[PDB]
Amino acid sequence: SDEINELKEMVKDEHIYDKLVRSIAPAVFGHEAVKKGILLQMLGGVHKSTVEGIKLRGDINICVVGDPSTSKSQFLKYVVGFAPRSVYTSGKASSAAGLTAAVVRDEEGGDYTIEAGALMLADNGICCIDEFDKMDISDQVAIHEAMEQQTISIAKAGIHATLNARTSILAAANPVGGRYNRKLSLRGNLNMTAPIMSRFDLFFVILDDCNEKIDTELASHIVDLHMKRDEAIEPPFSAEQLRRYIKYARTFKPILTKEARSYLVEKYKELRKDDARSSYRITVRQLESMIRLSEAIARANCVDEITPSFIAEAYDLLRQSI
Amino acid sequence: RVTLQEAPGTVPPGRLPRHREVILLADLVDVSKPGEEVEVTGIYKNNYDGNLNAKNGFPVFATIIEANSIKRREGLDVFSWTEEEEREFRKISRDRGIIDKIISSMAPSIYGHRDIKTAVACSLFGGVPKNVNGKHSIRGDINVLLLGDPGTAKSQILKYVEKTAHRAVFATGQGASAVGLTASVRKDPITKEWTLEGGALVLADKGVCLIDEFDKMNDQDRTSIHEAMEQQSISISKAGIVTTLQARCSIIAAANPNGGRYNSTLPLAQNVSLTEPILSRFDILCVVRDLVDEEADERLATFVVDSHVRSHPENNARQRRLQRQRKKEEEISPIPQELLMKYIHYARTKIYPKLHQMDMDKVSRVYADLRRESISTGSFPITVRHLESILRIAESFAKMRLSEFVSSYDLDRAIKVVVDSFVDAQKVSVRRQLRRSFAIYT
Amino acid sequence: EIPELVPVGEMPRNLTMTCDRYLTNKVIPGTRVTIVGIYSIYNSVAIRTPYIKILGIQSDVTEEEEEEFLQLSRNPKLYEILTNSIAPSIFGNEDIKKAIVCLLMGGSKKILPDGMRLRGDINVLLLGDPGTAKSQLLKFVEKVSPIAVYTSGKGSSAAGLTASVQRDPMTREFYLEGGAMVLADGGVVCIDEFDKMRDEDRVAIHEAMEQQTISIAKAGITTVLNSRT
Amino acid sequence: KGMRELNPNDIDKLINLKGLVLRSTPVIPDMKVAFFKCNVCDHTMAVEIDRGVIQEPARCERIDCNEPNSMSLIHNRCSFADKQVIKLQETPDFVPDGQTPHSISLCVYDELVDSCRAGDRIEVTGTFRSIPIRANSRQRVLKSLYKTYVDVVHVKKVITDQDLAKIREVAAREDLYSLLARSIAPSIYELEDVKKGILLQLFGGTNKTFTKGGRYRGDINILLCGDPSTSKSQILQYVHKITPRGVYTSGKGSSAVGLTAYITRDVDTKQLVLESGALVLSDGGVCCIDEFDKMSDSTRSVLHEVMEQQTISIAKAGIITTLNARSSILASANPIGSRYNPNLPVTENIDLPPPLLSRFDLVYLVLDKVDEKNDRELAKHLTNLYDDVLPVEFLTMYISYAKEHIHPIITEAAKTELVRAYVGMRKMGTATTRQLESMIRLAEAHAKMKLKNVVELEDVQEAVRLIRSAIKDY
DNA sequence: TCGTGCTGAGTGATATCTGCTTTGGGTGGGTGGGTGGGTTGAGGCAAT
DNA sequence: GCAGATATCACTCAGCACGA
Ligand SMILES: Nc1ncnc2c1ncn2[C@@H]1O[C@H](COP(=O)(O)OP(=O)(O)OP(=O)(O)O)[C@@H](O)[C@H]1O
Ligand SMILES: Nc1ncnc2c1ncn2[C@@H]1O[C@H](COP(=O)(O)OP(=O)(O)OP(=O)(O)O)[C@@H](O)[C@H]1O
Ligand SMILES: Nc1ncnc2c1ncn2[C@@H]1O[C@H](COP(=O)(O)OP(=O)(O)O)[C@@H](O)[C@H]1O
Ligand SMILES: Nc1ncnc2c1ncn2[C@@H]1O[C@H](COP(=O)(O)OP(=O)(O)O)[C@@H](O)[C@H]1O
Ligand SMILES: [Mg+2]
Ligand SMILES: [Mg+2]
Ligand SMILES: [Mg+2]
Ligand SMILES: [Zn+2]
Repeated sequence: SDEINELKEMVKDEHIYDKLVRSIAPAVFGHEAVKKGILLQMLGGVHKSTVEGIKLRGDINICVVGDPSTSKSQFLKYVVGFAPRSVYTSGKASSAAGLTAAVVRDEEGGDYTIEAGALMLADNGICCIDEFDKMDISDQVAIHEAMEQQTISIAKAGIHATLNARTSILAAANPVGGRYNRKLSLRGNLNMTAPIMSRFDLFFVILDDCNEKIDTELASHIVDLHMKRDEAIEPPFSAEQLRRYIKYARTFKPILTKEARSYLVEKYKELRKDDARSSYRITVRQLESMIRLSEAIARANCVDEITPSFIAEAYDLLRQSI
Repeated sequence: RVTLQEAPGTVPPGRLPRHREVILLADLVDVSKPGEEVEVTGIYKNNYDGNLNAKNGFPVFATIIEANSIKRREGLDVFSWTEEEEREFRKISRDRGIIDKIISSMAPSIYGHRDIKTAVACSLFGGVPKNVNGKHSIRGDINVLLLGDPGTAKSQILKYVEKTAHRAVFATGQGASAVGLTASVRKDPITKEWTLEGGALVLADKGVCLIDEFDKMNDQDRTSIHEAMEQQSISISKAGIVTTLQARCSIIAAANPNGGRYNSTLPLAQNVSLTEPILSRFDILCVVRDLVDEEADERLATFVVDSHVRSHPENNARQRRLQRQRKKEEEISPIPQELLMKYIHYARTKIYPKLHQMDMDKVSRVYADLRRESISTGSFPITVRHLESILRIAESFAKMRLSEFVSSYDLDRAIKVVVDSFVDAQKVSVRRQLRRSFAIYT
Repeated sequence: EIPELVPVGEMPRNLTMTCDRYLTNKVIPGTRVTIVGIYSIYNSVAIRTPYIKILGIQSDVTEEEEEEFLQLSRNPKLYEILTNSIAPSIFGNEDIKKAIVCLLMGGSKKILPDGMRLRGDINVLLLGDPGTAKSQLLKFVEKVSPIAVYTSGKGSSAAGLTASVQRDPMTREFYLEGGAMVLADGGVVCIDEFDKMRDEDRVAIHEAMEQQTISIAKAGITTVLNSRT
Repeated sequence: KGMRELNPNDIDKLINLKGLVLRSTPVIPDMKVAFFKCNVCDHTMAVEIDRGVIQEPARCERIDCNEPNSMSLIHNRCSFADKQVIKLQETPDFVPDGQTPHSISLCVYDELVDSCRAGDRIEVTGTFRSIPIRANSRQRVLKSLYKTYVDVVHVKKVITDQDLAKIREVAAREDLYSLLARSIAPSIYELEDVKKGILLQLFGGTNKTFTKGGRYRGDINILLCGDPSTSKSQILQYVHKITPRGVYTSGKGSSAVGLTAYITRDVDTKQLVLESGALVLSDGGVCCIDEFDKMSDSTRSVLHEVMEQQTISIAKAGIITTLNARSSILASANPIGSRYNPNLPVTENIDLPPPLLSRFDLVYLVLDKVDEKNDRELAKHLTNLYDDVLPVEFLTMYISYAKEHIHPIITEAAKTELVRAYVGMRKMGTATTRQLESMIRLAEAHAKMKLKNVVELEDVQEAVRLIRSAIKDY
């Protein structure tokens, strides 16, 4: 009853959305878009199966690209230290196996068996990859079915099986060279090709722009972290409160309104027109991406119907990457 | 004796499966084969085993299930039909445009890509294998290669046909190997003599072998499939068990062009890394292209959003649920899926259409024109393999009507399919001339 | 069990058999046979290993046929009819048809007292673009010849062709097992997809056709085998 | 005695051995006193064991109950002792003509169990015993050849208040910085700034345990890139000697997997295990790399995570775990050309990606200019081989005490000017937050040297002074 | 008050008996010998 | 021919009741 009272008090506040955005990743300094993306990824989206029997994905993938020395890995470490189910992996260390189902001979047995991997232990959870670029091409294509189909099919030695890995993958990548090139396009900066980029729900490029005021603020904050230890960090919501509130929201299953459907169609048309006669950055996935983001945003406010405002906010989040 | 293991899905997240040994006595032997989902009702017995006591160090007893009945895992089988149903299929086949309904009723949740639907339906229905005095063998399977831009509803269609097909095996390019595609050797615990397992291709004989991310497979694995594509048999030599296995299955492959996108200017040769032989072996090559158009994108967005809203989890009691499910199914499909699943099996089982008499000169003229216009550089020569594919697709199309007479309409439609498949694969510069020359057929 | 009777998706089952006295050396591998015998069990929970005790062998394998063949040879267009029977279902390629006929019949053996015996067998190379029925020709050649082996170059390896040195598991002694050519001795071997075959296997085939006696005599044993093919 | 000089004459006599531990079995329980219980009267008695034989009773010792052969052994109530078997390999020096070194088995009981680890040099005193070997399990028959082994009775693995009073005296010395910088590398001549930078790496920054986030580690990374003939490798070896843990990995002699960790299997246990690579083996020490430029970028990508997160995560072939690699990195590089050309910028002369050079806390540049006096003095210094410095034995204790006890805490005066210093560094323009964190770490490390619990303005001033004058103040 | 011949009882030594292999695997070897048998397949890592 | 686990038979000893 007391926890329920606290939960309803949490919901009652009309500034919940920005409060959660501020609370996420308290150690890092003022990265609102990335924190919003992490929150929406944590909430997730509704997964559905049509009358067909084919499954529509309901998870969200986010890739944060930035120059070295920026606050990329801090977000990943926070997610690993906060999410219910999650694992941490490195691009160079990870291989095709381990990141997927592996076939190893049974202990005290002559028969082969399937050993879980990073994408299996993180079922219904968030998986973190620190250096996406450093991963080999052979290993990169390993996570192609798990990203969209959400299933892993292996036909190795007498082990014909079709496993399921319904995991959300969050990764951090460096540019092709040393620093992000403003002139070159996103695909130009990253060695990742069209399919992988299309699979990813969002892209958050972080630029270490130079400014006196924000430089002073960042220096003061980072020095305060080392001087005052933890008391210098004051999230609006404690970790336990945040993990309770997130748990509450995930039970809701929002639905779409008619005007919201028409508005979403209009925004997809706008995105396709903007990309312009092929579309390298926008595919049919992006429509489902907007749907998932809108559903997650509706979950964040604890409502069971998506108003056009949530769709507009999701479009703003998606358009930012371009 | 068989080894029963827990279903991978039922196992909690990332836990080891648990296995037992089941003993089948008289009247139950050879009732199941590896790779089946079964339900076993029997007596759970135990007995003293000295080896277990010596190993573990405690008085533990071995346990095994003495089977009393084995069943496969609505009813018993959807593919099975009754005499009453066989009368319904004949009535439906009498429909003037049944073929169009079958094509439309296939993957309705996907809006566009009608050429994909036609090709995949033809592959599912299959052809009629032919033998001539034991001297000439003609394959009846139809192979379809899917190629196009990243987001085009490619893998989902393969997943759908996996469910629809009677005996289907799904393998991904990355997660596959030749040993798992041909066979694996085991040691029999009783006779201690090496036996031989079945492979992915073998398990899908007289069915379909779906391959996703085909371009990602290694060269050796891609050679392992050359034999099954044309020879329709796999040869094995391991542990002195030299023998030949039967593999007569159709292959549907999906891949994305080399470099991540299809450059319409360049030909299909450079676009995909597959070698000329395998490319030739494919019958229908439905190249997919993702362009930008206002009206098409509006329609696609409307359909996708309607599909998403229609399938929301929120949107006798069992009979009412079935009735609403049927309402939606008829909403997107002119023919119910359940009827189509049995229709495919019945057509593949009981009907073997044959060519009685038909004006050869039509297809001969089409072949001559194809060769005349294919001499242009950058176009693969039109070998007789295209003429064979025309006949195979004609037989499959006639199978749709459950008619043992291949009429003219089916042959012209097959000509259209093959001509369009060839035309789309070529470059733009040659595409203009090819489209100009071919008007009656397309 | 016969390939036809094998149910779909299952595997051929084997059965051990025993013969004594005048029923030995009556069959060779690859011959269809009909067996009359006793289905008995010999001890090797409380199970027994089945086997068959042979009592009669009737394999599907005079002067009248000699007269018929002699009359056939008297036909004035024997060459043309034989070239017609070669791949009746494949159009054109008459020169390849005649060459395949010559290969099927082969050349007379030559032996010299000194030791230099010339080769008599014939080999042919078909090198054309896809969609030309080369594989169909090879299949027909395999079927027609009394002894033939159809092998895919990429499907097999150095062990498949020529010969490979292995070890007997039961006795643990190094022994030699022949390849496709050894199994094709005295017959014809139809190799398909010469290109995909590895270079080491290609040079092995080079030696095998050069001497027709695969020389693998080392590694615990010094045995050699003939590969006249 | 030598492992190759033990004869039958020396059986059952006290000998002294020295060797290298190769492998030790887990703890083995050895019975000391047996426990018997009568099945009839439930009477319990304890009997001793002599020469590995149980003095079992024929019948119950009670008078009223005398049922014969009714006594049973209660396995879980007998007293037990500790036993362990070790394999000792003779030192490589003793090998006469380069053959496989011999090995001798050892037995240790009670306290000496788990006293020597694998791969350690020990000196063991024990009895050179001999024991028969049974020909087969099911007979008393014995082989004529006896097994030889050693019964160990002693093992030796080869701060006082007075020292603390002595150490506290040095700290009062005004020229402590120069004394330590001159004693760390006595031989190297006129490299005071390089020595100072090297010294501050040994002390290290300050450790912080930090919930609501992640741990912050005060480890300093130094790069020594310059002209060839200058003393770079010499300093690398000198520091390698001082540090308690460290691996002298080189360029093109190490692999990506070799540095982090190698997946293998244990034959004895038949289980999947993983070994420790060069970086992991240096946990808490200072890693040393000689030829950084002559290293494929595939392996260098491993160091990205070590210098940033102080951890390595591996996920492959069913092993998903993270190994701590809390170590300092000290690498050296040589110019692309035969020498360093001042004209072109730094990013061109030394190779390495520009971003990587920013990760390093300090990046020195030592060049061998030509002069009529510097060369003269250097020649006079390197020829004498054919200004006092502290003995190394005391210096190691000094650094260990400082690293263990002291824990500086930043002050407000430090922050007030650290913000200024960082913003000024960024204003003149490469300069990123990593430079500010490096300044923090260096200021904390220097305070450790003087044994202070508060970082003062002077220490941070020295840190910033060192940073500007490393790359060099053109 | 007591001395000794008869009896049941229980070990001691000795008679027959089974067993004398046993076993999968390279820190058990090949001067123990193949009529005692051993017939993978995926994944990781150095070389390049 | 050799060692080990097992069961067989024969011999001798402490108790008992009676008679001296
Ligand atoms: N015409 C369409 N109608 C409906 N949904 C479509 C259509 N085209 C694409 N989609 C959607 O696009 C998404 C793409 O995922 P899908 O599994 O179908 O293949 P993919 O991952 O894009 O394929 P590829 O292997 O070529 O990368 C799916 O959700 C599918 O629903
Ligand atoms: N004259 C012909 N008559 C009949 N079939 C022919 C003829 N020429 C070519 N073919 C074709 O040959 C095919 C079988 O041989 P196939 O094309 O596989 O040989 P191939 O060219 O060696 O193959 P590949 O080069 O692709 O490995 C048949 O499907 C067939 O119709
Ligand atoms: N905004 C920030 N807030 C707190 N710490 C920061 C911030 N920006 C950078 N840092 C610090 O700078 C260091 C360098 O970032 P790093 O994790 O190396 O980025 P990358 O993931 O690109 O390597 C981090 O360890 C972090 O503690
Ligand atoms: N300042 C110096 N002090 C002492 N020795 C020096 C000095 N400069 C050069 N040397 C001598 O020159 C040699 C340089 O070799 P080394 O240190 O291996 O150079 P690098 O490792 O940079 O290739 C050393 O052996 C050292 O004795
Ligand atoms: Mg796909
Ligand atoms: Mg061929
Ligand atoms: Mg050096
Ligand atoms: Zn007792």
